Amino acid sequence: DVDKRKIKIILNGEMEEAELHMITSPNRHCCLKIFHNNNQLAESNDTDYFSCFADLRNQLKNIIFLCKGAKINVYPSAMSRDMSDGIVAYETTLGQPGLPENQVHIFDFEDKYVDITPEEQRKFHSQWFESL
Amino acid sequence: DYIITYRGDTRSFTEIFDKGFETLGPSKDLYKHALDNRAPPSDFVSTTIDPTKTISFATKYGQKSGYMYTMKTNHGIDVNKALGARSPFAAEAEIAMPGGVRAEDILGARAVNADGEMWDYTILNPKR
Repeated sequence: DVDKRKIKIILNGEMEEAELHMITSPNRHCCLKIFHNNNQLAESNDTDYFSCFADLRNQLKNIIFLCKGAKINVYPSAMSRDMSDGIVAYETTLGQPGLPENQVHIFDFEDKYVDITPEEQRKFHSQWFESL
Repeated sequence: DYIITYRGDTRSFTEIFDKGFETLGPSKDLYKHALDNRAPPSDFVSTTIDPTKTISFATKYGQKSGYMYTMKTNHGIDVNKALGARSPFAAEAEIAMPGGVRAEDILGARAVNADGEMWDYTILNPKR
C-alpha cells in the first residue's frame, strides 16, 4: 500500500511544502520517504511510521517538521503504535494518562512545540511516564 | 478463563486467519511495553476489551478503512490491573497478549470505513 501526504516544513528558516510517501509492505515493513522539489531528501525503514518519522527527523537536522508527530508532547501508546502502524499517537500532559480526545494523526499540521529533536521528544515522554 | 478482545489492524483476513498476530520482538517487560513498545520491541500483541477503542486506530484517525478483529484467548495480561494508576493509557482497556495470538483463536474480521462506520457483515474465520 502507498499513501501520500503533503506537509509543511521549515527548511533553514524558510517555510516550504514537502510530500511524504508511506509504503507499507509485507512482514511489517514501513517505508517513509520525504520528497521536496521532486527530489527524495531522505527515507526511513522501520516497523511503524512514528519510529520512521523520528529517524527521518534525525537525518534532516536542518528542518523543522510542522507535524503532530514532531511535537514535544506527542507519542504513541503501545496500542496506538501496534494497531495503527504508528500513525495515531497521543498529545500527553503532565500527570495525566492519555485519553481518546488526545489522539492525533502524526502527519496532521502542528506549528507549536515542534522545533525539538526526536531525542528531546523521547526525554519528554520518559518524564511524562514517570509523572504518573 | 477465556475472554473476547478486539484489535484494529489493516492487514488482510487472508493473512491474519492464516498466520495469526505475531509480535515484533522478545521483550517480556510490561513496564517497558507501556512506556515504549518499540524500544525495545515488545513480545505482546495489543488488544482491547472495548470494540469501540479499535476504530480510530483501524482507520488511521479517520483517514482509511481497516478491520476490527475479534479473538478469544486465556493468556492475556490486563494492563490496567498489572500497572495500576501508572497505566499510561488506561482508557484503552488494554489486554496485552504475550507471544501474540494464534490464528485458531481469531474469530473474525469486521470492516470499518474511514468515517468510523462498521460494516454490517463480519467475516468469520473457518478455523473455528
